[PDB]
Amino acid sequence: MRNQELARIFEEIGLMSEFLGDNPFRVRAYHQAARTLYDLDTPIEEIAEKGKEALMELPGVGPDLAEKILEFLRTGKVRKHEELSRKVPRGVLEVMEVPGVGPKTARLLYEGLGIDSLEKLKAALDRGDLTRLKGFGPKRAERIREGLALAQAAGKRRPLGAVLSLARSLLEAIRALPGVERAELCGSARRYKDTVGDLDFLVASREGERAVEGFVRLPQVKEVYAKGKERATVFLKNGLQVDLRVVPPESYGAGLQYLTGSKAHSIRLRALAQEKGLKLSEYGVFRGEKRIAGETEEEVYAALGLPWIPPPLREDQGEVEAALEGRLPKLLELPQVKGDLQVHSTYSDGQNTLEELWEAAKTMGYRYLAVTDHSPAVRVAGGPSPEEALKRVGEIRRFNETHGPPYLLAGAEVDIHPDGTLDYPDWVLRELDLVLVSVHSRFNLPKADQTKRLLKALENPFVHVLAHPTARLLGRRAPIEADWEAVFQKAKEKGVAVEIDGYYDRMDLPDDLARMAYGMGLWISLSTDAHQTDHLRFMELAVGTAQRAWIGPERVLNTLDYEDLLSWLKAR
DNA sequence: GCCGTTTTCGGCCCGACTGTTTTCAGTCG
Ligand SMILES: Nc1nc2c(ncn2[C@H]2CC[C@@H](COP(=O)(O)OP(=O)(O)OP(=O)(O)O)O2)c(=O)[nH]1
Ligand SMILES: [Mg+2]
Ligand SMILES: [Mg+2]
Ligand SMILES: [Zn+2]
Repeated sequence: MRNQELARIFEEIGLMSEFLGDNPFRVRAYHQAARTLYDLDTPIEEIAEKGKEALMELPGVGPDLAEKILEFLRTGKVRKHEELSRKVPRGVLEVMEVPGVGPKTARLLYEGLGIDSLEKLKAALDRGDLTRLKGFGPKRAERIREGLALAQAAGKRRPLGAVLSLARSLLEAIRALPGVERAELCGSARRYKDTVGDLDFLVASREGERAVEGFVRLPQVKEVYAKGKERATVFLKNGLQVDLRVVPPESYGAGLQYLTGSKAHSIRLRALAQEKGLKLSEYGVFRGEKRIAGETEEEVYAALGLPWIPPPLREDQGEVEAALEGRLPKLLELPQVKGDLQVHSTYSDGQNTLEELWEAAKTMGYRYLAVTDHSPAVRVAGGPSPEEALKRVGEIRRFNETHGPPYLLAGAEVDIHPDGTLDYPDWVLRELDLVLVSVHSRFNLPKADQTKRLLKALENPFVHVLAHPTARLLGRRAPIEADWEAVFQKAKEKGVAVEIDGYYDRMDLPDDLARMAYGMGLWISLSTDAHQTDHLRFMELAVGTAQRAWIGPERVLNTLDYEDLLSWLKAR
């Protein structure tokens, strides 16, 4: 991938232009193209390999954001970006990333106190300079200090799974606040986006001041950036930004739509409303002053001539077009999943025994659970050897016969060597119920080699699932360089399923690689990669990722019952 | 700079919070 650089490059063209006072809509052309490319997990040049007049087609991208890309790879750099660089100091971009700052304030600060970096800004307030500026007051200076200090505690975006459980605690607390008729977790959290920038809570209330004052009073709250009658922005005792939005109960449905987004999806709907002479806000759909919809989401979407769109689809990735023409995808649902196909145990890196896993699986209402432990490669040991994997399969057999349902499947997560060979001999793989293969080494391999390595792993006829394929770690490590079309092509042809690993720091396949695979007709496997019984609660996230990728119950191994899973497995 | 089951040109989402703004601009979701 190289989206991460080019996402920053347009983001910079937009910001430098925004500083120079450019056409705001041209500015927004870049900002959007920045957001979609960074969110794009399928490598861009793999899509750009066919660009040309078909680059005029991509997503949120037109002809002008193409000849610049024609230029980009032809010459390594876009003149527009370089032209803007000469007019706008590199450090002013950093200053206007500070929440509350923006173009006009960054410019005033530059021409006023010559501030052109965070380091300089930091010095300016500590010294107390901005409280002297002509127009920039002492109150407006405290505003900057807030935003400057509050940008730091909230470091990176956080994986959804890292904050999920906390989010539900806060939700249950907000539902118990006086004045709160009804509350819900919206924003990116509700769309199951693999990472979040904050947590966005909507509240139905008729005494909104009470609820906001009640919300900020929660013990996890550390600071308050902004606080009004209807909304508040706060940061927790751990850095995580949390926003509250209050709306009257009559507009609850329009409030859910508003706070759930995405921005881009929301803008499609409002733009649509304009075509039909209507207005869409948080308060409802309106024809003139007459509110035609608001109480619920269903009827709000109906007001725009649309069926209800599930939150995970709301990324303006074709869900609106598919809603107009009445062909929304049928989506997987959590109760349809009848087991977890990658959990670990005390046999290797897990914290749990078979009894502990079985008990956890039964409690959740699972039909089965695959106990897949690491191959020797994880440590490179010689005893634990391949010999005693048979006794492990034997021990799990007797466990099933004595306990009954749910059933433990004897599995294994087998390392893929740098050449594509597997960490376990074939006779060991032959007698395993579930065989997962995955990469835990040599990530910097060139695209072509990493493809060959993966392809040879798929030629092994005992392989059932290709586990967390990209090998990424959210915040720690990028995806491996690989031609994923060829890899999914091969896996399909060999009947191997691709894994959506719901473990909080993996979330791999990502939504849009998952949507690609499933679109090609591949089978899918869902797991949590659990090392403690807590982790089994991540199935929700793999499902949500499945949902984001327009994936239904068809060709998903977890929706099969115990018997049908074994058939599928026993028939290689 | 994108973009068209009412458009290939003329628009481009809508409203809350903050500050020194006496009538609204800046920045944000
Ligand atoms: N109409 C409209 N809605 C917006 C705009 N910006 C944000 N929203 C809505 C959509 C989602 C909701 C929360 O905004 P966030 O900034 O939290 O974005 P998010 O979608 O939750 O993602 P993130 O994980 O980055 O927070 O507010 C906008 O410019 N216009
Ligand atoms: Mg959010
Ligand atoms: Mg937010
Ligand atoms: Zn693994």
